[PDB]
Amino acid sequence: FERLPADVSPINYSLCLKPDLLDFTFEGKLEAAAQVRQATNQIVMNCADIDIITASYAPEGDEEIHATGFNYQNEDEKVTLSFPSTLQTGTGTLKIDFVGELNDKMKGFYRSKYTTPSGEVRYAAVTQFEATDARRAFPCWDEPAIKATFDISLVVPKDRVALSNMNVIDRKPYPDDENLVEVKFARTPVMSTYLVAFVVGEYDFVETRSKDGVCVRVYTPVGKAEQGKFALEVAAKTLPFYKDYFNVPYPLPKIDLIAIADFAAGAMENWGLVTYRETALLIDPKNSCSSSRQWVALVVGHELAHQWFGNLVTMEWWTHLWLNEGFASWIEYLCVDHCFPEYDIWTQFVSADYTRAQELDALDNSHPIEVSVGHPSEVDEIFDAISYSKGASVIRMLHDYIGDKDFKKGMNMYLTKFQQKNAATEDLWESLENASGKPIAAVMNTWTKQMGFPLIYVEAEQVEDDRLLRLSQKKFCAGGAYVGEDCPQWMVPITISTSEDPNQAKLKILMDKPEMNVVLKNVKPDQWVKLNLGTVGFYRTQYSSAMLESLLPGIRDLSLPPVDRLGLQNDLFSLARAGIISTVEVLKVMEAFVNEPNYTVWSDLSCNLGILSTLLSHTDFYEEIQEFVKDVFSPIGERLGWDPKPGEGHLDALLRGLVLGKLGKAGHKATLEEARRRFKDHVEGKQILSADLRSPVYLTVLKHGDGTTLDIMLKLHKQADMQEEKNRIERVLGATLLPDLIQKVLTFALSEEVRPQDTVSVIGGVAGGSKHGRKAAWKFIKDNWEELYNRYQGGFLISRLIKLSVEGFAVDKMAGEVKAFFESHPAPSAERTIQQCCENILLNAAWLKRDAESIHQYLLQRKA
Amino acid sequence: KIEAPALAFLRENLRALHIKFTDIKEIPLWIYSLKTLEELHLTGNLSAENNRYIVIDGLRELKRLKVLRLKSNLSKLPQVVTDVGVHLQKLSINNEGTKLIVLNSLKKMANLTELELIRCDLERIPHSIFSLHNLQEIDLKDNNLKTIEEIISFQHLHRLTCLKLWYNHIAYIPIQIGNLTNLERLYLNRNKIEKIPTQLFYCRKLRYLDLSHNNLTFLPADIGLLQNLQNLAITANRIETLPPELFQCRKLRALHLGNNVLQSLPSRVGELTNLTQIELRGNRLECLPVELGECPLLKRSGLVVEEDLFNTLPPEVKERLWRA
Amino acid sequence: KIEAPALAFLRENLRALHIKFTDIKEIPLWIYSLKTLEELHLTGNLSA
Amino acid sequence: GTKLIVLNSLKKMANLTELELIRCDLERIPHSIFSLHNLQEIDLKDNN
Repeated sequence: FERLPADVSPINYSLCLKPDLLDFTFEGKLEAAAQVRQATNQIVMNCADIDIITASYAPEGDEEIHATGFNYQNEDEKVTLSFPSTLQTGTGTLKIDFVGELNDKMKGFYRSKYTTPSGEVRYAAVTQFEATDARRAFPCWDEPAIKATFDISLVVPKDRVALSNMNVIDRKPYPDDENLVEVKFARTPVMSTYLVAFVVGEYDFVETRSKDGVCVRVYTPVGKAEQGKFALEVAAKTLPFYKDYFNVPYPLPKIDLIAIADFAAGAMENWGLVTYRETALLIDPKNSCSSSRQWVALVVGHELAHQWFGNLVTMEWWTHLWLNEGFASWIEYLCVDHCFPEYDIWTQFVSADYTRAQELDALDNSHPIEVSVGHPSEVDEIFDAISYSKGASVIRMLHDYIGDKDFKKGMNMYLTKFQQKNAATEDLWESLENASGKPIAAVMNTWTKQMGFPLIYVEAEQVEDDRLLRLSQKKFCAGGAYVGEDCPQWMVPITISTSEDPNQAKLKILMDKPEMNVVLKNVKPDQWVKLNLGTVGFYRTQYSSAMLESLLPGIRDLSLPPVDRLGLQNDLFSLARAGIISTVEVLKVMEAFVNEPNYTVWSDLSCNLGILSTLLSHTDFYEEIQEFVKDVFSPIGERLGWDPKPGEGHLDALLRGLVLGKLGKAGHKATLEEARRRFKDHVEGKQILSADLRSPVYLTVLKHGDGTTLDIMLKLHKQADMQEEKNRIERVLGATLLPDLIQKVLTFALSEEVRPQDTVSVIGGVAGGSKHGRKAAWKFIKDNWEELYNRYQGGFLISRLIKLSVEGFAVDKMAGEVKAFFESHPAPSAERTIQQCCENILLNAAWLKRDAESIHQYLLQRKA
Repeated sequence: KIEAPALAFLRENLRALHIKFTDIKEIPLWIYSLKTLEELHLTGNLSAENNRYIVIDGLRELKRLKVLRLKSNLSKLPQVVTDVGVHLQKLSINNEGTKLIVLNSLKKMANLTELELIRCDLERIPHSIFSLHNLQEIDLKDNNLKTIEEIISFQHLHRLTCLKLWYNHIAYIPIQIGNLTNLERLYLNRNKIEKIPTQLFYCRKLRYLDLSHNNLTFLPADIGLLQNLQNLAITANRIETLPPELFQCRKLRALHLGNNVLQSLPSRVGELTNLTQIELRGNRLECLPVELGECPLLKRSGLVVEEDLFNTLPPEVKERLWRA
Repeated sequence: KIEAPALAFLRENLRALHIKFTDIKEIPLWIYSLKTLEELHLTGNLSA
Repeated sequence: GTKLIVLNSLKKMANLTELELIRCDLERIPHSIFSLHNLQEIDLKDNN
């Protein structure tokens, strides 16, 4: 919070760091050449774990003055190296012989567990400095604003492999002992301290030169080179993509992409040795599907994006941290768009983060992305899924509003401006404004100021060939009634798109005002003009009834892009609470999905319709909505059939799984009978089908199954060995409905605690199995609150559990009941989410009281 | 091998245990069933030669324990003791020359209030002790401390009352002691201390001082500046002259002077009304002042002097001391 | 082990009962047959 | 030295007027005791 006095600015580092395995200890020299701008007798070194042996400062050429200061502000992770004499001004060198250790808390310079092919459960030395962690490994100026060059040199056993930021330039012998050698790397360029990384372990060499010439390399343990080959190709394709993209050379002559056994942090951007989780990076050709390859391509390109935004121009302070990830995230998608065009990634991208962006802002705790930071500890709770998703959405907004070439020029100018120098978010806005001319900062300042996304009451005025209307900017509310005490209007650059060309927006306005007018040349009397374009604008366009009817034929067929169709589908479900008609219109858009083949549309449609079905518990008539689901799924179930069909992709496999599961949720008689048939065939072993179909088959058969099938399911789980297969089996067997069966499966969920920390997902499945059974399970976990809390001590797992358990509630009285339950049961880590869910429940109740009864009448029109 | 009813009764009554042994298995198992234990002391090598601590894990259930002793030559501090030290108070650790690695494990202990690393051969301050915020009495005895500047970090602590350095090889005393204020009973005897700066004397809360068995040559007048001293000892030191200003300080219950140099006790000894015991051996003295009898709580046995110097006193004063 | 007239005498006369057991079987079953009992300071390993 | 949970059971004994959890290690005041109004003596000795 206090930052540092910063009396001395580091220049160069010389770190003869020596890890000591089998003792988990650490030695070093820490010879730092720096400049003492402030004439002070005291030196501030932020560092926590290190125990300084000796320190000595020699200014320029004269003799050193040793050290007479060791004030250990342990709580502040600070150390004061006071000296008897003044240090005035000049360039000096501080040599600090010290000691540290490989922590087991997987922080700073820790030791990770890895297993050789034979076993031996040995340990390796690994690094990660996310925030205030570099100082724990070895004392420096742990400040992003502080920038200096480093010369990392390692003292490593010769059998062990060692990698660092730069390329190896020397492999000298170690004079004291010949079982280990001194590896000296090249001098790093100007970079931040938290970006320093060096690892030591046992891996194997897999190199691949790039078109530019840089050897992108991976070091999987046990030489599982094959596992790490697809990512090599992805990197070798996307790095030159960056090079030709912004015409800036890669900083490090060497780039490495090593993976670590149970990294426990997922990934971390570093200067040329970006570390990964083993599961995230390596890919067994026979133990993976194309979606996993898509995910690994996404993650491998994300850190390569971080190599440019980040390393080259680090954020001035953690307040701007949101950018360094957020912007990069969007960049990464664009990269894959240029790498695997067959992988249409924007389609799932809209469903990947944009959905929780939309749903999370609707609720409370929607704090603006840019929150002032003074202490790096605040990073943890200023951080959430919003910080990633909304940041990526707004940066993609900016790219669209600026244009591809103009954004290119702005990024190139910004990189060339403050290369190796800390820059603020305002500096990026200034550079973008210099490139384009239109004021980006005039919108970014408000984007930092307020919190959320607006709404528009569109209109309809087709004067000959001019479809003019009045966009009305106002704040959005989950219920619909926004607070609006301040100025709720925004200046979102909603980029309208002409629907004649699905990808090309012939008409597109950079509208940024609460009120405005339109200028266009209409092509067709029903042009079904698409406001926004593929939900590039992070926003919740509210179309009028005339607009919905005009675009209805566009969504009946495949003329509208699938991204537009899914965005509209998600918008209507959210706008059931705020916009009028709701269910009635909802039904009409359902009609369009008689012809939708897109998988992601079916996935988010199933999410929405399951939300409705669970939400309609209190007013019952599930048979009516399930019948409507059957009406929707008739052509889809026919086209997909039941059995695997020739020409089916992995996306088609997900299609068959979802359609079968939701058809069983509806409870079709013939579908249920066939599912029972295949259940019998599999349990007998006469015909065992794919697990992908099998798990939804379990869900369907137990949707109308007795206890014997439940016992058979438990048995099959017992002989089953594949962990996620058993997890799927448990979560789908949580979907029994009979009250005695639901009580029994609750007690069996107490029995199904076998899965390590997957018990949370099992009990989430059992909670989501029924609707009134969900309330019974809520009472059950009330009776087992202490068991759940002793299984999970304030983790994200328990917050996900409680959110899943209470998401289906729409009664204010028991909303207050569960609120009091949580008040008597403080869970601070999940605390925010707690009230979030509570408010959600209230909204749910309101939404029910808005339309549920009239829904009956709509069904009376459906069957008529 | 206690029987079950006696085991239960002992579980409900025993307070202190002192286990000494040679072989690891020698330690009884049933002692871990004890639940009202607070004082535990271990003597005999706990080293199980890697994969150790399997016996010691019973300390997990000894949640009522308050003070623990490890005289077993541990190369590393156990994880079990750090786990149980949440509620623990005293780590009397004796390594008999074995080098012990702190490995920041003491940071877990917060309720701890007394720490003693005896013969553990740290050679330096652990730098993890400063994390503790409830420590009051710290003892580093026989650990080959050469330079001890890190003691400045003690100014962060606020419950500290006694700093113990019974045996070491400290040469120069850091001036940064002046920042320390709350310490009272510094015992830094038996050290290669050539001189004492006024920086120690900027402190005002000093009750007990042990500047003995060192290479001190002269005493600064600032000892008299201290106004809370009770017991002082400059034994086995090359003290040529005793400054009269030291005698300004009152409440001096005892005052050790042994193996000193030729001196001359000032008559200002009369302003030692609180003196009860004093030694004047090993130093070349010839005429003890009559004002020695002025002391009201001074006993014949209390004043330890050679017989001849005892004789140089006036005979009536000798009688007064004898009858005391 | 106890005899029926003794059970009766305990029934109209016993007020408080102390029990400490090393094992479960040490607890007599007839202790519950008491009715005027008002205090029972049991001790042992009744966790069972 | 072992942990115990009230599990809302304490609210049932309306006649209870004196409660203590000796070495029961609750680390938290139970909410069940609040609804009961007859208590006069309360001890939470050695519960961390």
